[PDB]
Amino acid sequence: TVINRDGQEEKQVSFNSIYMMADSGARGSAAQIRQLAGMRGLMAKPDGSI
Amino acid sequence: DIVLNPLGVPSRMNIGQILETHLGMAAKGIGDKINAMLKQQQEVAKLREF
Amino acid sequence: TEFLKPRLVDIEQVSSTHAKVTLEPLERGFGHTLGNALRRILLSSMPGCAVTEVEIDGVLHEYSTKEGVQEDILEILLNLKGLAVRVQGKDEVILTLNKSGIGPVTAADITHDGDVEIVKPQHVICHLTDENASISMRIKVQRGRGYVPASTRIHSEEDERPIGRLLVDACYSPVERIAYNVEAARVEQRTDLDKLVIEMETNGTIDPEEAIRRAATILAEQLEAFVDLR
Amino acid sequence: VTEFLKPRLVDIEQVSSTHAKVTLEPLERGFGHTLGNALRRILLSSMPGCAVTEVEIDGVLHEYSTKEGVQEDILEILLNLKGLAVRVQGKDEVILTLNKSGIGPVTAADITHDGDVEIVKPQHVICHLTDENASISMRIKVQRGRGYVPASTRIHSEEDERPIGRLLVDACYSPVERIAYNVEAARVEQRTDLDKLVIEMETNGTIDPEEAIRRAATILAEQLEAFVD
Amino acid sequence: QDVVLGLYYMTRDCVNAKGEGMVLTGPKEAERLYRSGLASLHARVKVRIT
Amino acid sequence: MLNTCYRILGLKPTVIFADQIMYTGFAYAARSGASVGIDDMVIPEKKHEII
Amino acid sequence: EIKELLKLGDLPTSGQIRLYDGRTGEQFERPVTVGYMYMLKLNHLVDDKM
Amino acid sequence: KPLVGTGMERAVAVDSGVTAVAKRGGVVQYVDASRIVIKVNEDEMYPGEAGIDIYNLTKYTRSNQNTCINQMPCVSLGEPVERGDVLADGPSTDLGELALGQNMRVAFMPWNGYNFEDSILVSERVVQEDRFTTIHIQELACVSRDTKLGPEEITADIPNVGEAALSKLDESGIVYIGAEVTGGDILVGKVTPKGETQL
Repeated sequence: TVINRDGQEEKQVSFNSIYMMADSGARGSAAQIRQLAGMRGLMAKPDGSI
Repeated sequence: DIVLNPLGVPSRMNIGQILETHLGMAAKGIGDKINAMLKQQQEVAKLREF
Repeated sequence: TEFLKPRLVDIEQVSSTHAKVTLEPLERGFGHTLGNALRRILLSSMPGCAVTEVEIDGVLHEYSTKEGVQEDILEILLNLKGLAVRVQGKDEVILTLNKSGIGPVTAADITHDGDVEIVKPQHVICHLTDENASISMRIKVQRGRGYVPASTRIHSEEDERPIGRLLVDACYSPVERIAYNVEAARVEQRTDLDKLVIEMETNGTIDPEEAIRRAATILAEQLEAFVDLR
Repeated sequence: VTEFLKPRLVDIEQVSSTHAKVTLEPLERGFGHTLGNALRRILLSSMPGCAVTEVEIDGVLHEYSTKEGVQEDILEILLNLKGLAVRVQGKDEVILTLNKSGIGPVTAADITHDGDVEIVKPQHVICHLTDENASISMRIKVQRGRGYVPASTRIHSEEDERPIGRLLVDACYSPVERIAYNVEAARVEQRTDLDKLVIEMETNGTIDPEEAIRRAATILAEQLEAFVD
Repeated sequence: QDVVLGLYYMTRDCVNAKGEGMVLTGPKEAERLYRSGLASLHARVKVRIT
Repeated sequence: MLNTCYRILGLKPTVIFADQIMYTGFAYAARSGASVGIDDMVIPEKKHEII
Repeated sequence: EIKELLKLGDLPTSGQIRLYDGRTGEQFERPVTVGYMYMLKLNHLVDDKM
Repeated sequence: KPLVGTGMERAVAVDSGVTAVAKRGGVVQYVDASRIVIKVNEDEMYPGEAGIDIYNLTKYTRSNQNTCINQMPCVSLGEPVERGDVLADGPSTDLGELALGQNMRVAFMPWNGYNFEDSILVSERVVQEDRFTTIHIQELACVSRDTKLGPEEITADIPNVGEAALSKLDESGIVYIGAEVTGGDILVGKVTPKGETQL
């Protein structure tokens, strides 16, 4: 968030909804936003092999 | 008509219910145009073109 | 220092079902205090007329069919509970319908009455697909406010009613959409006054000015518990 | 079809001499939120009254200035004066003065009073003096208005830029300190979806709470007189 | 789940919020200013507290 | 908060305080207006190159 | 394609609008997702279970 | 119908045999709420018989799970029909497509703790337009048997009941068609011979 002030810009914590409910401890975690917006990753076989 | 919680989507990763909600609006918004041209009593060429 | 008072400046009729009203001048912070009160009143408390019972002859319940008529009887009852009618002098009336031939049966075929009128004469009631087919029914219309489902007034009175009188649910309220706006008024001395514009969508069967008068009257009578306390 | 249920103003409860609870029941469904919200929006922004709007101090002319002999900064002195409750009878503008020397608390009971201006609480502390040679003189301005108006809009909706020494105060005109409400369910003998409206009211000692409720009710009821018939 | 989200949204702060800088007499005045539309919930202010 | 209130004051103040917390949390969560959209899920622009 | 069709019907592309509270008439602070969903009544009625 | 589907509803509707599908092309000659009569074309006509198809619809039948099965016609009188076309709809079908629910207007936000954990909050306009109303049909049975003291009888002369409670029965002892019954009412009157009792 680049919100500016009386003279010029600066930074602060985001007001994004998903980040807000993950960071406050209401619902979610980082491991699940990782699958929403990152990549899913490596999958195992039913044997245990990757 | 109905009010649903947003805290249910992130930690369950059923994102398809959001996209559907965005597409079902676009469909309804098209009907409301055609409907208007049948109240407003437009000719057949306008409806054909739209 | 005393407040200015609003006045009902103009009423514009965009259609037979949709209209706009304007109240001005208002002090600062009175477009919302009046706008939301009037929107909450107009949407729940206006009185109107609705269909409450039907009798068709040769019909025992609503899960039957009738020969020559291509709707089930539930669909006919659902088409009838969407009929907009205005009654002049009474709180109850009974209409009749008799039709024969091939074609659609619409609200322009109900028999004429002196002090009852139908605002939409092309509302479709049913269809007749046979040449030797005919329909005849008698419809009861009443006046009230609110929403009363048939499973609640069948418990109002308990005595016997004959087999063949079918109950319909009553939605009495004639107002279906309300919106409003607060704009800057133009008075030549001051610039801290606003106007309030209300947009109304109804089914016929009520006048916008009379509707606003009823809403304001209900609000003013409800405030008397505070204006004179204990 | 036109006869609505009308409530009974039971159970006024006095918590203190300036704090009250009012209960009103029963009401038609959805009328608690009409009445409570319309009444709360008027007690809060349209009540008329009178309050301090600016002060003039000597030698302490700047905003960030410091007088000696006092325990506290002047920024809290401009805060102890918003808690000043006064009744002004007859005029729209009154200017008042105050001065004291010695040791101890500077209260409102030390002000040079008039016959038309009365103070509500003379125990309101305004300053503290820590030295026998310490002194202060001030010229306070008491205007009349309605609602709440801050110092920012006051200072730049106006460019009659006066000589320095005016220190602007936020003006609390309305006598109402706190107003809240909530709606609960009530049951007349066989109907169940009716309301009960409860109102918590707190004002400064100028007027009683019930008188404020009555005056807001009258202000609202007198705006509808062009339509009621 | 929503107690947490509401309490977290009401005790956050923001830069250049409407009504920043004022000095208030207590909690009652802050409430009366938020309900009136003059200040924001995330505004940086100075309050006297017992 | 709830644990220090239980340690200092006791049981009954705690059971009143918990109710008040619940009510005010529900009210201000309602007034916030929190929602979820499709643009709230932001993919970094330098993933396509890490891959 | 969803956003192109939303533009064809004169609707917001982000899929979020401004809503007002019915009980007080105020505005909600942030925009809200509003659309059309498809719902189903399941044969788990409470008349059976009580 | 759904506003957003996947294109797979037509086949599931037709292949379930819950609709009435035309066997031969033609022109609709008679339509009713309970039957349809088709007049076959000349090409598809068999050289030996009249060439008139008759479809008799199903009305308010109960299913294995007490729900209601009911068909209703789509075509109107006098219009052409080809082979394989849908002539009447079954339960949960709209013009030949599977329709399992209704499409509502939703907003995603918290409301005062009424949608707390998977809960749902609904408007009154949804319960007063009858969008989620359903019909249920239920069956009851009265069996008359032999005993060691003689047979039971289904009668209207029920002892020790007021004659108000016998108004809805006909003289044969059975309730009328079209009645409105609530809990406790008598549907079929029956008496059993009784062994003598101590006092």
